Amino acid sequence: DNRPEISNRLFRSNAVEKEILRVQKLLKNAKLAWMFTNCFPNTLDTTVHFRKGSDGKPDTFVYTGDIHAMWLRDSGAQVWPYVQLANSDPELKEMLAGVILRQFKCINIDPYANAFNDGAIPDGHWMSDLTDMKPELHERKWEIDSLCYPLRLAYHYWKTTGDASIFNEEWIQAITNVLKTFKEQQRKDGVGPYKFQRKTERALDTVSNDGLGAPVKPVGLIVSSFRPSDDATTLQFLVPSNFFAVSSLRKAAEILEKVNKKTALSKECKDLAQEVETALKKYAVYNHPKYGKIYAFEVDGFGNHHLMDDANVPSLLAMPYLGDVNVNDPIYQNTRRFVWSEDNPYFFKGKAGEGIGGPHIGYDMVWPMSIMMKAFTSQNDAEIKTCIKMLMDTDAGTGFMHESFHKDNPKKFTRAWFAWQNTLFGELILKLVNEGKVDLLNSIQ
Amino acid sequence: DNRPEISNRLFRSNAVEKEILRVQKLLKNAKLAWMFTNCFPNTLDTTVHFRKGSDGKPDTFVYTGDIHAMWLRDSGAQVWPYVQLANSDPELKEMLAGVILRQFKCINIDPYANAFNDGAIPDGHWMSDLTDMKPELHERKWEIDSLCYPLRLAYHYWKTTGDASIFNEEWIQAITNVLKTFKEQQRKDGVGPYKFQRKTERALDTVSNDGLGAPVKPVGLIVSSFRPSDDATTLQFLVPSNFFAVSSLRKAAEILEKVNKKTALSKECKDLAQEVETALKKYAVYNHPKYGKIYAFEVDGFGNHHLMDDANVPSLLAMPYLGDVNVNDPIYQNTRRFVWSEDNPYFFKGKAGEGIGGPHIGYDMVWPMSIMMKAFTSQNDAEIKTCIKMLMDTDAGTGFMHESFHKDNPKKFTRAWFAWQNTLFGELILKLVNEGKVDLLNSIQ
Repeated sequence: DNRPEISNRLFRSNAVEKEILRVQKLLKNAKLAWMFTNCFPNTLDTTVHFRKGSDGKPDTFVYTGDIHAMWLRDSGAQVWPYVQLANSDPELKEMLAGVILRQFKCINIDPYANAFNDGAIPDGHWMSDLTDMKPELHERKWEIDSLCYPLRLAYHYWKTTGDASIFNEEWIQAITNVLKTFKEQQRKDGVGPYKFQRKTERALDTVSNDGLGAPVKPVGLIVSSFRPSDDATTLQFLVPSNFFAVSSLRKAAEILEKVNKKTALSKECKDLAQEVETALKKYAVYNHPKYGKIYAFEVDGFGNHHLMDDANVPSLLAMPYLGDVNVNDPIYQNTRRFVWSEDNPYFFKGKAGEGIGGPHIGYDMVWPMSIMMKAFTSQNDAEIKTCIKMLMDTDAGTGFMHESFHKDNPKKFTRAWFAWQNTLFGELILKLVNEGKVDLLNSIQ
Repeated sequence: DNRPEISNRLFRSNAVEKEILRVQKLLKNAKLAWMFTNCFPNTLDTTVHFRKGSDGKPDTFVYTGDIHAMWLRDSGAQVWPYVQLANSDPELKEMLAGVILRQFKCINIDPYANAFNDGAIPDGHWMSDLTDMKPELHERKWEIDSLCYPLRLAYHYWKTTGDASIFNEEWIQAITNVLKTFKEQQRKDGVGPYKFQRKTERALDTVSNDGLGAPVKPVGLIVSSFRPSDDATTLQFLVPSNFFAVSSLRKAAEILEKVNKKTALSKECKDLAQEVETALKKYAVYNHPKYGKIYAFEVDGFGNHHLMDDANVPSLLAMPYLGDVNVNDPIYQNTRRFVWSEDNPYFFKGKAGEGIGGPHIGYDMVWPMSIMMKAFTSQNDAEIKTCIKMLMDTDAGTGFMHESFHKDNPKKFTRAWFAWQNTLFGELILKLVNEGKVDLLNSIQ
């Protein structure tokens, strides 16, 4: 396999190793078993720094891979599929708790920031951004989903393990920050305190209108300055992220009620979730002449819509994966047909495969994430099989998941070492195995 | 008045001076007569460098004013209102021929460029832009309207004066270049030869997707990478510019047939104009739930629309002014209600005035150009009066037209010296006088 040598692996989990052995024995396709082995543990192998803080509480720093900082998004997804093993592995469990606690610490340092350093560093590369940068931050691109992924992870950890110890005063500070930030970004009474520009040739790495972005009408939705691709939004009410905020606020509300016994703060979360949900139903649905009612990718509240999808989760395609809409919501099913078609400007189809990319890497570059999400949200084995086959056929022989690959030639690719994507691939294969679809995977020749 | 001292004025026209005295003696409102005197001749006073070329032919270089280079657009507009005087003033007429011939020379240097130097400036400010630069260019932002404005000026010059001497072999080369460039930018067979990025904090001064912009589907419309604001397009089929291309190609078709006797090249212009017109009819009309059928500001050919307007002409509001749609086109009339409303993200209304701006200067900055265009396309004297009074009341006492002013405070403004806008003001007042509406202007206290 392509895992690091054992002495070079950063974090070892007995339960992860045992699960790798179990899947290896069930899978008859050698390439698939190998890819699983490379990818499922890649986070633990290459990105995880577990320790105890000054207070004796667990603390885990998680790098993205070939970008050396911790994203709230990537870290929340990178350890996600390990939660289901935590009850059998105390060391794994405490590492997970450490991730969540480190995420809350990040939110409290700056709830607008997407990417964090492990303490202060000097001469950070993005210190020159025209925004309120600090040495503790790697980057300060405001992305709604940065605040959702930790809530998601914390809720699943708590439900799985029963361990409420993570919901301490730093949690209360973090959810209080999440509420403040989301409300600022509804922009009801003014543009808010967040502004961003950067001197760059990359148009989506800076923000129009002196760092405020295109105007929005403050109908109750939350502005996301940037997408989970880290690209600026076009119309600033980013729809899949708003849907993720609704779910995440409701999870926070349940924690605050049942664990913290803070019913006022719980209600603040539920009320905001409801406001956003009501506004999404009113403003985010577009009567498409070909596909019927679909969800727009972005809106501005004035009546504009942006009909497309980007591979990064939260995306329109992946909403049932995160649990933000039902997979059988008829509007979602119409949307799924739309995003996976040449009516979507960021859908590409070529000699080697097809799928969704976006403006991050640009034309003709398909993201394995989109194909994985197509599989995650599929209700048909034949569709799932085409997805897994394509993921296997587009790795350029590396045994790993990439950011993107060229539609006509998977040897042209980006990000060799992208731990979130490796985690997702392991998660997908493990899901299929656990759902009784081993025979389906073994039919891949 | 605020004109330069006589000995500092760059170009003198007898006919212009006579019209100023005419208007001064007719107008009872002293501030309006003073504004006309400041504004109407501003281009001649401050931006026109007329000479005889080595070859005998007139040549006129026209600076924008407080930005020091020649735009195809600005130069085309700056001298526009003088054409009506050309039959009375040989020196003015020759100067106007020289603008046109200089414009054709510019187009032949680079038909993608918006802005030109008077000769070569190898260390020019923008020579570092990530595009194919030449020292003769000030800036190389691809704007469809750059190629339209010279065609419009030449046609009006020819129709007014009868002088076809401007339609020489440099003209043939220029129109050939226009056709070639427009067709490249339909992107039927690939993305074309034009790409642009710039390292800048200003998001709309560089272009997404590695300098290609957001994908379009090649339905027959022409891509404009930038708008007449010099801001990058969002969806790249810029609708008012496409409508302007239709009219301009049809003017070029007439000239080529009647003057040059080139029936094939004439037909190529007619056929392209028709292709674009048919595509506009099929793709640029949006069924707005409030306003009815309207014209989108931009489309991508996939089914996306961008519902807004920007002050800069060509704009949706200004289409009847340029002659690209009839003022009583019902879809235009719906569009006009839409663009001058708070449903347009770039319409602003405050304590001092109201009107359309754009992302160039950003939030709450109204451009006098929009108010002027509302008056140019008005069919009601009361509306015209309100616009003239607003122009007078929002000059911050300078006696000149600005780029933009704050909706609550005209003393906060941009571009003190903007010759295009000054010319346009003088054009507007002279139009109203020549239409017999001086009593309307005299009713302003």
